[PDB]
Amino acid sequence: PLGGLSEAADSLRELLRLPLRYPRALTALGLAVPRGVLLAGPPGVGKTQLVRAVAREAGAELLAVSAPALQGSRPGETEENVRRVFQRARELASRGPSLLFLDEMDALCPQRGSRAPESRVVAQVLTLLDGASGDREVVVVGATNRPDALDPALRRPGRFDREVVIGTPTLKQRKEILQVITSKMPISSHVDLGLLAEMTVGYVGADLTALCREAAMHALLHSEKNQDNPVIDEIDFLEAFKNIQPSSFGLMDIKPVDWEEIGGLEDVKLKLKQSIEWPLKFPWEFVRMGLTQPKGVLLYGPPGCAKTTLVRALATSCHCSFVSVSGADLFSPFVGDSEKVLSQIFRQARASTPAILFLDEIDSILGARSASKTGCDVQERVLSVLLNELDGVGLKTIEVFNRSVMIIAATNRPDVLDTALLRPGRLDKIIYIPPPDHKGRLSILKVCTKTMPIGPDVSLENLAAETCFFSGADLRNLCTEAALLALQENGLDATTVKQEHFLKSLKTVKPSLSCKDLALYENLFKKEG
Amino acid sequence: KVTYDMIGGLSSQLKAIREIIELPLKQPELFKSYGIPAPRGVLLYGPPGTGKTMIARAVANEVGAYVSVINGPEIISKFYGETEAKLRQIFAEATLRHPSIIFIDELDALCPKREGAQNEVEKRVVASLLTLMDGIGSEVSEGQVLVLGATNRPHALDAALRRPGRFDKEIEIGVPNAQDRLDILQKLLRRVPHLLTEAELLQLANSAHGYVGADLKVLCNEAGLCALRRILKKQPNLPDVKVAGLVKITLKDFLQAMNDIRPSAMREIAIDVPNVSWSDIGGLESIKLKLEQAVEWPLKHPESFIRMGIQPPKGVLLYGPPGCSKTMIAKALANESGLNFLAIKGPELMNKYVGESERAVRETFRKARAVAPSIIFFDELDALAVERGSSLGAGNVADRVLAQLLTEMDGIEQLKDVTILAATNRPDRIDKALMRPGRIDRIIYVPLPDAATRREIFKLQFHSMPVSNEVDLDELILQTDAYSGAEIVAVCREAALLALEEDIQANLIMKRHFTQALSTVTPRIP
Amino acid sequence: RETFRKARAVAPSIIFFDELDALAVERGSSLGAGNVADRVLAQLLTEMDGIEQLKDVTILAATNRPDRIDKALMRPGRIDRIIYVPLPDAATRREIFKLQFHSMPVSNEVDLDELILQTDAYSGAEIVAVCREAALLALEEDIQANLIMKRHFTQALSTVTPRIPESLRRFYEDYQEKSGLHT
Repeated sequence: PLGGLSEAADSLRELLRLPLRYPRALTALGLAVPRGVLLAGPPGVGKTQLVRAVAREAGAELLAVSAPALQGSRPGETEENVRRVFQRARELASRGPSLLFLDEMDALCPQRGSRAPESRVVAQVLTLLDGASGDREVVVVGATNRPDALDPALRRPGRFDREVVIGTPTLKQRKEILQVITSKMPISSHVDLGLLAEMTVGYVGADLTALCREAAMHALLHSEKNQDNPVIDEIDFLEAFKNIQPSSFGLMDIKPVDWEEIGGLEDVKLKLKQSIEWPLKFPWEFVRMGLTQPKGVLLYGPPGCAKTTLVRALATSCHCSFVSVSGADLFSPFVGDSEKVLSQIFRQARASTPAILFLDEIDSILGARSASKTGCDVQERVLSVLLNELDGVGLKTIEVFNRSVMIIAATNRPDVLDTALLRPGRLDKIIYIPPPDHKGRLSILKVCTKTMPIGPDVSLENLAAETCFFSGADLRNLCTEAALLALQENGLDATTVKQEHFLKSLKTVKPSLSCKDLALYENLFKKEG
Repeated sequence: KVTYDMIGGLSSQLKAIREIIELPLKQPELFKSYGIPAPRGVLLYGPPGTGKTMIARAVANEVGAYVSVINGPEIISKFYGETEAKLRQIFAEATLRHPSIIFIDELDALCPKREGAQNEVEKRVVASLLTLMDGIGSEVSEGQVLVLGATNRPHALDAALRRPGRFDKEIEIGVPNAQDRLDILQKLLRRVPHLLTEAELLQLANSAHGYVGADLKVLCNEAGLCALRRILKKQPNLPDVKVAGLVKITLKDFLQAMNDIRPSAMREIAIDVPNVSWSDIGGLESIKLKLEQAVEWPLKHPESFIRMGIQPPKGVLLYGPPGCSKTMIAKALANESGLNFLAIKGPELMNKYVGESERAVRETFRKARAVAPSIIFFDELDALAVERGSSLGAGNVADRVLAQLLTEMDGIEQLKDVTILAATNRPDRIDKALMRPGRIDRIIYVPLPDAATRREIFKLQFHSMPVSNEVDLDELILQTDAYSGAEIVAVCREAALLALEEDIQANLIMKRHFTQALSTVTPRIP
Repeated sequence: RETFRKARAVAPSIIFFDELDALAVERGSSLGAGNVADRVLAQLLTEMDGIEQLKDVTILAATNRPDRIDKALMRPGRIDRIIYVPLPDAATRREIFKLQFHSMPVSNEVDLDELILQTDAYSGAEIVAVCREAALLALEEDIQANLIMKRHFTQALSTVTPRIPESLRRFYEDYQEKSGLHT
């Protein structure tokens, strides 16, 4: 089955179905449906299997010809082979759904600066498709890995433009596909498939297949008695996973967090509530109230407050679709792709049109402008494409369809970023996040400690009095280490914890949150406005 | 003419590939019994000369079925078709020879990446190779036709090959080890008249650091030629009729032929269980205890202490003043608990190798995972973990290599039974971004040694240095406080130097020696 | 360049400028950045030169700190007529309030007088933000209330501070007094 693929499966179902699931004379009513799509991603996971399955679900000829099996030694035979296949597709259009499936177009497309015959090949298949446009039921699915690998000249409108990625290896789909694979394999009954799954970060389905493969392989190897029924044990499974190569590689944090895992600065909490989530009720609120929605807000606090936690809690308290934007997710070794993934995630926001998009630590996402004057050009290119795309606007004038994503950013070095970002019209609100006061310290200690083994001797208020210049993470690591001391030292197998260990751990973690740095931070990024 | 025994050591992967190759051919019914595809493309990888070709020929002997060695660049002829159609003929014969196996040498030449392959003939012939491979799936062909392979560099390969049904079994074979060094020595010298002894061979192998199979062949052959040279230099009127048998190799041959050898040991990955121990430097029991806790417990105790499962952290940074025998302690724990130690020192990383630095990082991490019960390590990582921004000519690489390092480590779960140890002596130097918890959390401070550690180390020295009993240890103890282990052993070295410098044939380090030593030394504790 | 070309092509038209001081940070400060700046300013002069060619093709600009410009634009002939935009008087403030109330359902406890009183040293758009935030405060009173209460307005007035000191107006009027032509 289409394990871990049914969502992309059905999206592509409707998309490619639109010309096929419904007749043509309506197109003849003055409409030209796009024809020819792209499936980009690591294959073997089911891409082939899924295109099979969907041509089935609609009812269509699974003409699963492998275009890599058409290479020619002399220019001209290749074009005749393509004539053969595309003509059979044409007679298929003469009969019904010509669901031509041609894989690995990029190997048939070495991009510019390459030799000549690629030109003949691509132009000739272009003739084929542009002519068969006249025919009634001509559709092709180029199956590759990355769209960038294909011919640029094959990405025009009225050409291969409807492109979709293979399924990103999600947890849910991971479990689905493990079960689907083993649905024909005699794995052991007791299987904590979720454990192995969460071990298999970044591992696409096919990787998981292969992993199970070698697992059962060594199972059969180091066992000989039950030659037919293997209890393919989770131990051999684990060891195989260990042996296996790591994965080759917009990850939304599935982890939900509420307003309880966070205390202090409830003023800023209510502010975020003001300028972000009330917009949900907006379609009638500003009506009886006037004021519009501020496009962009920028929350700034000292590095160490883990603002990301607050952002994720916000994303939790709204149910709105959420995607994250991080530099580590961004800094891939492909120059010119950062802008691309930016556009991609914004397009996804448009897709799940109610969308909240987070721009973390943008000083990392966008470094300095003119500090290193030799390698900071593509960064300004991302700057330009950002300043362009950040213009999400609508009718919004005196029922309403609230099709308007929202963008929120946060960082620690705003004095580094490009000043035009803060443009009234792009980022029309900025909020401050001071490190907690005595009360905030007390509260965040209380809430971070509500699961550690507490003893009847501690007095959090004293730490609060003395744990000044402490970040959230500071206090969290502090109570952590102190618990460790208490437990190990006294109770090798313990029950309680004493405050003495916190007192001792104080110096162990040197709090370098100098109040002068606080004043510097504040003055800088309050004049940043 | 080369049985498997003749192959220098590495018996483990030998047996592995042995079964993995024979049994498919024997009974595909065993694979099909557990619903298993017959693995088609095996591939070995490692630095050159290591035995790639040796393994090839030796299995070509042991098979009992067809083998068709195909050397890589030999097929490279720019005449189109010839390469692919020649492959076609190979595979047709492969069909007719149903129980068989095909190997390709220097396969990296055939599959350079599109960024490396500045010829597109490469890309199309790669395509044809893929076609072939998938075409082998003919049911009559199943269980009979099989694929081999080996490279100079698995990195120089192409992604299109390790895809399913094409290449899965990526076996690693690289630098041999101590027992393997001795093994390959014995295997080479199997049929040579030699003037060598057991312990001589032991210490010789001990002197070997980076050598490789064919390289050691060169070595022993050159030692034999040096012995022949010595023989014919004693008397020069000796034809080979009176010299071809008497000549045998002593150590001197080995040394002479050795000092002119660079055994490809410039940048490798040593799985080198060291010789250090707790006993080598004791004391600071609480520190080693907390450390072995943080490294070992998260598999046993927080398992039995998931009860209050606050968090078992992974990244440790347990550091104080410099010179306090830190890295010594690192190696100590590493060998005592029984893990395969690795190392990447910050300074030794201070290279302009764009990406190649991060490349070494990734490869090291992968080797670690391959030897999963183990401990990765860093020494003075602040060398490339410098305070960000201050070095615009050397830190611009530092930020990105650190980000790559992240990209790897960030498998907190890939970090299951795998820990990390960076190193420095200035906590302010460290960047709290790399301390946003999740990756590197727990921290210890290793303070200055104490009187207990002082008398410990002094006992060690007097156990390792002939000293005069009149110099009571407690005098030092009364004057050696606020010192460091490194400084203290330097003190002992200097006292020995004085003892030998006054009398060049003395045998007892007297009081005046230690006195003037103190005069020459100081607690450099700025 | 293409700007001026199109301007000519659509001759009955008006070029506009704003925040001139941005490009008008004087050279030498940034060694590698002000270069394009001075090139641009030079080419700007080179374009405007066609004043005859600018056959009744007027140029309007405005900025905040007019000093920061080069007098190459304030040299006589090209940009000579100058006007300081006076801060809004009471009537202007009341008009701003009218244009604000004409888009939000407000209560009847309004009183334009003391509003205009406690809105001096502010700018119009800032006062728009003030009434906007007061509407936000009423929304905080109830997610489905109707009319904003002027007590919450006074609360907002307390919250909002005039980040513009009268010293700025002093400097404005001083420059006005100590500059070239006004009419």
